[PDB]
Amino acid sequence: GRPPPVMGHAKRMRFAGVDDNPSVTHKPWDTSEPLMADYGWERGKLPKFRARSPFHRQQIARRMVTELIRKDYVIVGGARAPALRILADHVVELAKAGDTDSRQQLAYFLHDPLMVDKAFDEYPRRFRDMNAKYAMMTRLKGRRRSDNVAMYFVEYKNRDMSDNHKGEDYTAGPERFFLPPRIIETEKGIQRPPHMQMAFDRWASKFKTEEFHHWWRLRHAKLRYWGVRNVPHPSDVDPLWTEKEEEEWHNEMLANT
Amino acid sequence: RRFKNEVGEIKSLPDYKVAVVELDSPVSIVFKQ
Amino acid sequence: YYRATAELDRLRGMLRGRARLERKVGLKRITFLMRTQTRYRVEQKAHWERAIVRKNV
Amino acid sequence: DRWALVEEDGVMYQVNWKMYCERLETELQKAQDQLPQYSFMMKAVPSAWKKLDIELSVLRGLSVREAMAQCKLSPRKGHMAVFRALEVAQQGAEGKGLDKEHLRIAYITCMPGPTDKQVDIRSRGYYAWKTKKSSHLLLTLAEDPEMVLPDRTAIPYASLMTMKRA
Amino acid sequence: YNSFERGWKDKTVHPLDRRGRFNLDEAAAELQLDEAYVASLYKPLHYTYSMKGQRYPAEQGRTSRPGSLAASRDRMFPLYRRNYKLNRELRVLDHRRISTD
Amino acid sequence: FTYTQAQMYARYRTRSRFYKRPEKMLKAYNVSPNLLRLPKVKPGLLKGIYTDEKIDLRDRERLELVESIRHPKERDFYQDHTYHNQWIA
Amino acid sequence: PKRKKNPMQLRRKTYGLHFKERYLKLEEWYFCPLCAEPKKQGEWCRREDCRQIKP
RNA sequence: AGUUUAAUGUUUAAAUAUUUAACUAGUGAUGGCACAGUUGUUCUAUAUGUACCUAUAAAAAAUAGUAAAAUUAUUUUAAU
RNA sequence: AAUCUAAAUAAAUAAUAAAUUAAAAUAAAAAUUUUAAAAAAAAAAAAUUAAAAUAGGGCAAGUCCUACUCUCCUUU
Ligand SMILES: [Mg+2]
Ligand SMILES: [Zn+2]
Repeated sequence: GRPPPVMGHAKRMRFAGVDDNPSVTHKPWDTSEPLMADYGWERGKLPKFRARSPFHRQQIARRMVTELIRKDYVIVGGARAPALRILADHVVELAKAGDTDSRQQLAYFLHDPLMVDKAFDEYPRRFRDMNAKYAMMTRLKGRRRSDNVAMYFVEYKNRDMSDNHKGEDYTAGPERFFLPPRIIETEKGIQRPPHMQMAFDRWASKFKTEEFHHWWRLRHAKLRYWGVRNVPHPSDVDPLWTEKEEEEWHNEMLANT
Repeated sequence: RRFKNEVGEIKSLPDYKVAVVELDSPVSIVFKQ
Repeated sequence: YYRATAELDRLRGMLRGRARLERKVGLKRITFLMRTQTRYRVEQKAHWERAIVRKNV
Repeated sequence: DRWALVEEDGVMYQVNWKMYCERLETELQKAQDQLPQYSFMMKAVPSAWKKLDIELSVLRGLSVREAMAQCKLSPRKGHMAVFRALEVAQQGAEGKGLDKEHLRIAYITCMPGPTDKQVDIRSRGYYAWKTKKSSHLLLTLAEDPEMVLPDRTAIPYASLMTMKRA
Repeated sequence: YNSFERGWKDKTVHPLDRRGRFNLDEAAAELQLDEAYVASLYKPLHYTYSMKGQRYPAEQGRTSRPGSLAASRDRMFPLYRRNYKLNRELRVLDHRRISTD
Repeated sequence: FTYTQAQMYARYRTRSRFYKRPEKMLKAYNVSPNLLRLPKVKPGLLKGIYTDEKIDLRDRERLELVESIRHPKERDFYQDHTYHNQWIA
Repeated sequence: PKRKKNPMQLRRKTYGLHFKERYLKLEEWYFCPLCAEPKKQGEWCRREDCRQIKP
């Protein structure tokens, strides 16, 4: 009647209209805000995928955004995908604006500085003409073997207008995880921005040692102490990277020779 | 050294005493294949 | 006390589910359902059955 | 010499036994392989019978081209165990001469099998033995002669009621 | 996890600490600190000095199996062999330093 | 169950059997009673359980196939040791 | 549970549309023209062709 | 920041743990070895002396018909 | 507001005479009612079944343990 039929506060449900009514409480019912920690099943909130704490959920929002920017595809699982694609349309809403307010409002959010150095360069060039829906949420078919969580393949939109991921292939992951991704043979004649591909091998440099080949050997002992089925013994885990795989790459840096 | 023979009794060999001697001028053995 | 098992042991074949599988519940059922027939039959079936014949004629 | 009695003319004959059971084991074998069937048992399928078996009764009576499909999709374990057979069994069935295409699943039954006993340690000094269960999987690929393998290349029924009329 | 199926793999090994590739002995030469010692700083102190420590059992290496030879804890983990010169030189008191008579 | 609006007789070898599994008939003095009458033909052919391949996942061959099946969540422990000291005879 | 259940009690379990719809339902599928593998609709591979134009 | 309370836990992560209140100043005391069962020890509560002090361990056939639980073989042939 | 899904996987516990009856109403007869009879007609909650453990009684035979003018040894 004169007061609202259901007074100040009551949680309707998932899948419920706004039913605007005179009230003191504040409801957004709109989420145009970029890089926002408003996780929930309401309208003005992006889907809150499950996590231990709204902090630790924010920590999952960091390493899943800084890994979509780093490599333009992340095979994310479940309610993180609808929660990530809205964070890929925000990063571009952060990378397009450009002002040094935004470049920090992403610097506060990314675990690594080289990313906020990338996101502001390729994306204004890439998405100069696209104005929304920058992330494509294509669902992979085989539900995870570890639980029936679904697996969507959120990838940024057009890469043929990119500068870092020009003609890369993502039909399969890199062989050893420190190896750069396979390239479409029709555009094999592509070179990269140096600051991207000289800082990568700076990172990929630690797995080409033997101290990591010991941490690799070792880890396979942990996963057996914690018994994880199908883990080869650390006695037959011959290294990822090796001297035979050294000779190609030092001679694949013929540019600096 | 210890082990289980195919039968099953733990047949532990006698114990010994590694003694890493340290000669002055190094020694070696050749094996032609 | 002798439960005539070998006289009922092969006749659980026409009881229903749980009685057929297990024996100490299979007998207990039939050695009751049998024990009530031959009590229904001696003292109660006639003065019912001979009333259908009277209701007919 | 042990004799096993067989009747030939209404009277029974004290025929030798070693030659009589070698006539069975060749006949029963020849009376079984000349059939359009292929029975194949996978054992120690690591799953209990309650679970594994109820996920079979969906497959009992399906073409193997369908059974190998309905298996690869469902994330269950029962459907991945049988699909391990339907690629090995038909891999052996095609040797027996059995068709690769027209082959059916006649009987796909679960067989209760070895059950380990694991110690479990409940709270407050009580123990209750968890028994890691394992089953056996009996599978009889039979051959249906006139089975028409239905064409599966149209999106299930997006071919209609989603596409406009005409 | 760019896996699409998590496991003992495709768990991105270091989603931080991007400043990889440290040449310890090379850097240890600049500091003049006994190259064998410096590398020991960067592994759990169980592994180098004579300290009480907890080892995983696979790490211990198995007896000669029918499938695999006797894989000793050393020949699979060389840089984890304790260096008892470096222990004694640093951690234990030598007869010399207290010899009074 | 199953039933496609069709009275297929039921769930075949499944729902009822899993209720009271039959006790195993033990041998007296290791004797099999009717051994001296039944033929010697291999039992694969006697009652009818005649199988072309009895693939056995309890084998060192198929250890890869077993580990292909079990769920990643099905953690198995004591891979590289055993709680009971194996060196006690 | 103050009583054990005969099969006719365990069997009523298998009649509601909860058992049936959870276990005993076949999935509708078809052959992915690109991968030739069985597939459900709305799901695709991790592969350029399967990912640009949804098979 | 490990201890007079309270919540949780209630075959529990625990045959006493999580969180928490209270308390906290020991030159006089978690602690060298020493006392042992008709008995040690006790700032004494019939408390404890190896996870119910009715000590454990060991050896008996104690008693239990004096309302405990049981006591194994159908087709019968004299009653209360 | 927060954290604590379903499903997929692994698979234990108390309890268990049975159930196709269980409901519901009414009388009962020793009892609280439960029966008998008549007459009807998936998930949460704890009203009933034993939702409880175990405390609370008092009686019987048995043993225990403590106490003092009246019973009695081994007694220092
Ligand atoms: Mg009569
Ligand atoms: Zn595909």
